[PDB]
Amino acid sequence: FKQGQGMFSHQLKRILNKKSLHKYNWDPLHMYDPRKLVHANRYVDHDTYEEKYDPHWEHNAHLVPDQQFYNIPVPKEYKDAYWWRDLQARRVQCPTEWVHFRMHTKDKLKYDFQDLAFRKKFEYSYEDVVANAKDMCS
Amino acid sequence: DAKDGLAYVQSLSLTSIDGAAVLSVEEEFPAAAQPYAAVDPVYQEAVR
Amino acid sequence: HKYLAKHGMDYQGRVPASPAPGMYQGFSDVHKILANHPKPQRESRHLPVMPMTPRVVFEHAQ
Amino acid sequence: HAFMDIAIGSQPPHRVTFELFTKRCPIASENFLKLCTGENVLPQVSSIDGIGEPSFRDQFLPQLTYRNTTVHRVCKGYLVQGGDIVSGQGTGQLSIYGESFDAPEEVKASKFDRMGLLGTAVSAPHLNGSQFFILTADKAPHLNGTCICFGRVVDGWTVVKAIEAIPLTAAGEPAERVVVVECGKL
Amino acid sequence: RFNPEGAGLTRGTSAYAWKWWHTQYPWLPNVAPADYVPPSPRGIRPAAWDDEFADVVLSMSDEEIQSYLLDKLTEVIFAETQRDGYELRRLDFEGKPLTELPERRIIENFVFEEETLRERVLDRVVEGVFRLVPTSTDRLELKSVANIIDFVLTHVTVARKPLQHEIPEAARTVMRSHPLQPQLGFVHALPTDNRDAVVQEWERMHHLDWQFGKAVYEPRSAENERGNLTWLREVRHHEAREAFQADVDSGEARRRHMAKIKAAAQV
Amino acid sequence: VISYKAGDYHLVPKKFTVGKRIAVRSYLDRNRTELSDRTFMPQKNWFRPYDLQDGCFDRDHERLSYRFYNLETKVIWKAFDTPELIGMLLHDETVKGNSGMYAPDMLDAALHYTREARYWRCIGITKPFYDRNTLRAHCWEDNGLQVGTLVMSQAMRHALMDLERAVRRKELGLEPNYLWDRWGPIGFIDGARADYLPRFEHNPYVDPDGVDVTEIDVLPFNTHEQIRERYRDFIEPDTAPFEEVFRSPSHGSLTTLADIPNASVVALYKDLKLKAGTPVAGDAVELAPADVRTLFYLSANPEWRAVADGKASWEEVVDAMQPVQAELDEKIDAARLLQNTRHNAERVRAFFEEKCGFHDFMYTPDKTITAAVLCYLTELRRICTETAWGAALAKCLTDMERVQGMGRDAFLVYRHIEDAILDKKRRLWAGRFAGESHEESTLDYLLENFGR
Amino acid sequence: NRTHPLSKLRGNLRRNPSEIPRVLNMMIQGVWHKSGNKLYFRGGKPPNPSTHPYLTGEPCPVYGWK
Repeated sequence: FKQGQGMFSHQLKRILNKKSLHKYNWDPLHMYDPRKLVHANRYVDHDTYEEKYDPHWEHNAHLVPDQQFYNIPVPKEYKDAYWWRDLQARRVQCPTEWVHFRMHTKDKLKYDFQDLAFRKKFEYSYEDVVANAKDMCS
Repeated sequence: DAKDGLAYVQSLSLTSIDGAAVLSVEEEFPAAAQPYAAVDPVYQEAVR
Repeated sequence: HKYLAKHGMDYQGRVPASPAPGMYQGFSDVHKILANHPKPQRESRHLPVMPMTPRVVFEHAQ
Repeated sequence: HAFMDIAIGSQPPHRVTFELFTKRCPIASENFLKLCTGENVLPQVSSIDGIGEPSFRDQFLPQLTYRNTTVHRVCKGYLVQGGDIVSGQGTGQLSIYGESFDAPEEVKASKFDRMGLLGTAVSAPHLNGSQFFILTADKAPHLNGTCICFGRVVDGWTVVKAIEAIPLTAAGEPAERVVVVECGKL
Repeated sequence: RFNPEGAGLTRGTSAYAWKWWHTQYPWLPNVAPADYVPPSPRGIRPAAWDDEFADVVLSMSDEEIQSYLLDKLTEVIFAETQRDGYELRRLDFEGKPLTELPERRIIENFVFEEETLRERVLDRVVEGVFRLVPTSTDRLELKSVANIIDFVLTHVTVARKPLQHEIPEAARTVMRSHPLQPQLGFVHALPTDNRDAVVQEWERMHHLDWQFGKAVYEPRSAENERGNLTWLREVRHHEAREAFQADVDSGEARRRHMAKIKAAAQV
Repeated sequence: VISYKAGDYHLVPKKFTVGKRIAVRSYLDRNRTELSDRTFMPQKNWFRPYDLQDGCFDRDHERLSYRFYNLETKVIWKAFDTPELIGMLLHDETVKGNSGMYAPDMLDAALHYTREARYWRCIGITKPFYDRNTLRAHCWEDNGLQVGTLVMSQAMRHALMDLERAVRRKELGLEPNYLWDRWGPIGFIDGARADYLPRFEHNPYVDPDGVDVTEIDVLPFNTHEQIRERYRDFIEPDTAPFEEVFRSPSHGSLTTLADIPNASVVALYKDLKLKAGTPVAGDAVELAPADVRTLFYLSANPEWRAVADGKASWEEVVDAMQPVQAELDEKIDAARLLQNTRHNAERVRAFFEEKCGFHDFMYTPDKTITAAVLCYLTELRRICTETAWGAALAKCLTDMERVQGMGRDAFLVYRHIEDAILDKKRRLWAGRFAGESHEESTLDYLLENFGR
Repeated sequence: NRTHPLSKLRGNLRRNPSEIPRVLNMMIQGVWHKSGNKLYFRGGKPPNPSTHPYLTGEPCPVYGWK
């Protein structure tokens, strides 16, 4: 007496296999807002009551990355609160079951694997492997 | 982080850094026409 | 409970039906905290209008 | 020519006479007269048909006159900016021509090389509104193709050099409210 | 199944409380209209309270005025209000009123509801003593000794002229030319706890304040100097800066710096 | 040295802790027996601080664009929902700091809508404003392009039927029992089930007199003009019987045997009324005529005037050699006018009980009420616009600034009228709770005594 | 109500993985309003939310749409 043997139960078992879009939305740093730290360690000048332009600040600044912002700059002392986002931006942006081609084969060597950034190393082309191994006359 | 660079670095009167034999102490002046849009977080955050 | 407090008596009369405009204003699905009556009104004096709940419209459709 | 009276808080008004470059730049300069001359008036009351049929109701809406405006952004040693009919904080631009206007000939042909010059205040060249600014620092080379120089203050420079010396409160605003009491034409 | 207007509900939540269990909606805490701003020490004084009264009242602080209000309210009640009919102080063997005025609890739970009682207090304490004037919609909830105290303690806190940060000139040029300047941006580094005010304040159901890496940061203007590592950690670093600064004063820095380039030239 | 005996600082204040260790509190240790004072004592509130928002009004338009969008628009509403509290918010917005609340303009718009919001309340409009900007009685039958043809919702074309059926009746010569003149603030004053207007087609209003009204009837009465003349006689309230009662001393509560000196002055009123031409002594506590009662208030507060005329050994002399303060009875009646209809939703309804003779306000049909408001706002304008003491008196909220401008002695007067009104309420409230008969014993005996 | 990119108006044609369970239940189930009439989908050919004309404006009571 089940119900709904009809076509809608014949599509909804075939069209839903379509793989939705994946965007590695990395975690939002709610409590530690990173962009409100551009104002940390800023000499307020007693004329305009605004932050003086410190030329040193930008050197003790640790650009914490972001998705909606290129690279938010934060002073060095407050760098460690963002330890997860610097581990999520360096990450590769897909569940590593999709990029398992790199981790088990002999691509274990031909790839940067620092904190799961499965990005190819440098690799000479074949025009160069012989350009570098004939010029040596090897 | 001062406007007195060129006149100071020549006060030393460098002549060597153990291999250098410094050839010229010219001043770059790369602050020329720097837009406030280079230090303003309200702007630089709009570009970035 | 509002006549007894303000008048010192039992009401001793037939209570008006059709709740006064302005009563049960935070309630949303009254229908029980009432008779099946409609949500009374706003606290206004505009002529009574049925708040066309999905129910009232169905009765029109009957 | 045109005037403008400046009230620095509890201090009296003072005439600031602007010689508008009505010749080279017509649009942005005639935008100044219509804004100073008190040219757009719309007095209404709700009872007598103010609300019912007309549906104009645009008199609860930025009024397009410099009357009772402010002088908000004052950069000491640099300039004195002021005049906005939309937001008290200095943001937003209003004009005779809607929200704003760009005039291609009138923006490229600008040169800010005199003191006391009077230009427009832009968020970008495509945007010119009621916001003017009176240049106090003598030369302005970085302001060449940005905005329009539609006139200069002809006298009464005492105030634009007395406004500039008014202290900034915490808010980046002058410590005491500089108000534009009443404007007009000369 | 909810009942809004249920005389429980803490009176802030009558929509958010449909969700939450029967066991948790009575306790949901009072927070704010979420648009009510803190009482602000702005300068807007009631239209006609005036000075002399303001100059006197403003002298009293908001515990110097809450205290006065409690005494007056116990005096307004147990006055015309109580002596007029009931009695509010326990009597002895013969029937003499042991204590002078009521006990502080009876006043706390006392509810100025009946119009005859509210007008008997509001013209005397909030209009008479304080020369404040309450709106109609606030006169509704202005019916308790607890609320009478707060209504005053907002409209008198919005009266103290906002403290005027005015500095002289002769001292101003000191803090400018002085070598050691303040960094002064740290307040933002502080971690944000922004969320629904109820879910943020339900957690502080008890002294969850200093607990689990939280801290009620009240801006501190002076620091204890004893045992304060981060204070001695720099008062020596400072005394190591005044000592290095001594060279540049005399000129042994320039020498000891000019001795490097003559060590680093002939090599 | 710094003494320390150990077992002193716990590192946590001794409340939040067990001997050592901070203790846990989780809304399950707590009972529901606290938090049960809420049934009478209301929870704490955040009273917003009153602001004259001129600090937010740095320029002009933002100040005159909330005059309408926020102040006036709260009157069009209150001129629609409850026109009696339309004097309450006029106080609410002026206690909050606004300027022109009692200005000669806000009133002459408040009275404008109050006058007309009636004739589009009987038309069937349920919301006075269509959108943020315009009124719903100005939605023209095109999208917005029609001249004046009002977009008549089904509710209206059933409100315009009940009006037309009331016309045909008095066009047949019968009594036009208009349905919505039994409609008051509680709904049908007759205690009947309210007839809701988008009336079902299986519950058509039936009058056993053979009156025909249908859709073919009201569709031509589209625009605003051809109803203000056709149903003129019903949408318009009547202002005649209320024309001047607010400009007249009436104290519905106060009785002849009620005065601040409860006997001394009324002993004079009995003394003048036995040695009199047409003499009548007072035992009947029945209320004397209104205007002679306010005389004693003008003759009982000031021990100046208590003796100033007590010397007078004749009837009309006391009753008429005091017209000089009878020139003061309006400046006090302007006070007992404001402060009465001002503060609470209740003070106003109790006020109209005295003056316009509403026995119960809650049952007087809206036609009778909107009039009294229209006849009350029509005399707020008189006070604000005609005489100079009217403005400041309106903008005065406390007594301290109230006493100053207008008659200091005139304020001595009615603050013993109000104190006498409220003390009459003291008689009712404390009247209930003074009969004590309880005990362990007599509460037992009061059963059998209750048995027969 | 599909909507045009430029149009500030917001429509409920989402395609987030959290919102497709209800966007199908509109196209195949349809809505049975508590007033007795079946809404958005009442018959045979299930609508194509992505080929709807764009949402032009919120409905008003007096007229149809502002």
